[PDB]
Amino acid sequence: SISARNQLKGKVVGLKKGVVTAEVVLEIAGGNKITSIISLDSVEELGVKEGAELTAVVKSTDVMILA
Amino acid sequence: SISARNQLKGKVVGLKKGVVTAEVVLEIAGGNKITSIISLDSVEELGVKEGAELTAVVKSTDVMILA
Amino acid sequence: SISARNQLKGKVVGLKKGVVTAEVVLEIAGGNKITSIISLDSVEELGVKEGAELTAVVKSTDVMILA
Amino acid sequence: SISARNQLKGKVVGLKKGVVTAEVVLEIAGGNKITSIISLDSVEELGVKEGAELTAVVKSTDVMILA
Amino acid sequence: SISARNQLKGKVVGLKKGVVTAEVVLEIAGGNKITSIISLDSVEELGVKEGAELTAVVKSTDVMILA
Amino acid sequence: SISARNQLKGKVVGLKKGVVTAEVVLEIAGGNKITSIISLDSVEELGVKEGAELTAVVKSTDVMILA
Ligand SMILES: [Cl-]
Ligand SMILES: [Cl-]
Ligand SMILES: [Cl-]
Ligand SMILES: [Cl-]
Ligand SMILES: [Cl-]
Ligand SMILES: [Cl-]
Ligand SMILES: [Cl-]
Ligand SMILES: [Cl-]
Ligand SMILES: [Cl-]
Ligand SMILES: [Mg+2]
Ligand SMILES: [Mg+2]
Repeated sequence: SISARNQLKGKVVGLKKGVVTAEVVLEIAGGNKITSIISLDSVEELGVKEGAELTAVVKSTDVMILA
Repeated sequence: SISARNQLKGKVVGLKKGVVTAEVVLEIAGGNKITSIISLDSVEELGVKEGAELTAVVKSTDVMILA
Repeated sequence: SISARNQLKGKVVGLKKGVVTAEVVLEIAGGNKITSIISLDSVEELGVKEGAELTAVVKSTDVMILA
Repeated sequence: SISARNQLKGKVVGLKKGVVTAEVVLEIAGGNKITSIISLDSVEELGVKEGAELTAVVKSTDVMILA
Repeated sequence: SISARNQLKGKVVGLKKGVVTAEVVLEIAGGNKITSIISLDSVEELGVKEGAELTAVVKSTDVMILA
Repeated sequence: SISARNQLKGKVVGLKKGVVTAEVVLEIAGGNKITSIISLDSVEELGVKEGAELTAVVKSTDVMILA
């Protein structure tokens, strides 16, 4: 459990591993998708796998707002 | 359109203006909220106000995963 | 057409595809080069290729200022 | 030198100070402008003021592409 | 349990509040200091104050290398 | 030499090269580790290698604070 303001729970629906990074796609409430690129080491350490229930976290200063 | 893979449509449910930045809270589908800190100039340009329909845009490399 | 304050129009002069990401190099006005690392999926979806006229976009909070 | 691939020399054409941050607008070559939100402490350390010659530094993973 | 590979424990040695954000300086092990600009909301939720033990969390793609 | 507020000197203890990016792990004072993902081009241009003494740099707005 953490205090971060932006926490979106979802289910992993896609995982593509590279050499240094990995792309994780999560389906969140309503069904919308969140895509994350993290280190491959983290995928392994956190045991990220298709179907896993995980949470996407984003610092507020990284959220752009467009029309 | 734009390369950022996370484009979440939502409505403004919170707005706090500073002098250089502003904090905007959007309610997206499924009831999740996402908070953004952006420049006050962008707030003015988009006419951000309570109820406005806007899009939160996040690069995949800015999304962390919490297990 | 977007409202983002930082928009730099340029021509793709370099493209290197990885497994998860891709590196895109744009020559902007005057000749300055801008390098972007985006997801490979975006390269494909946006149809990014050598010679294409595209625009680089950057959130203001990601711009460091040095001497 | 530094790893950030985007190092854009420019002159300060806009400056707005907050208490924690500041907004700095640089005019780079070819007439493009780039806006940055940085800590007020950095503004003071660099002596940021209108006309100052500074460098905007952006990591490639923070550059989005708009097609 | 979070993917960000940089998790640096430290104590608060500086705190400056704005209206939307706050600047927090943490002294980590070995005497290094790290400065963060975060939302004022987070400062209040974590009870940030001088001496507080907190963790600075940084995504690997946000770390530049200077040679 | 640069003015950036966050500069953490360290020794490269890990290096993994991908096609577009590379993962650099630095042991900083106290012995703790900082992980950076930069472009492969930069590794080559800066001559980054195991054992090298380098400095990690982070913009303050990219530093999240957690309990
Ligand atoms: Cl895979
Ligand atoms: Cl993206
Ligand atoms: Cl911004
Ligand atoms: Cl290629
Ligand atoms: Cl870079
Ligand atoms: Cl900053
Ligand atoms: Cl990371
Ligand atoms: Cl924040
Ligand atoms: Cl290697
Ligand atoms: Mg980033
Ligand atoms: Mg950022």
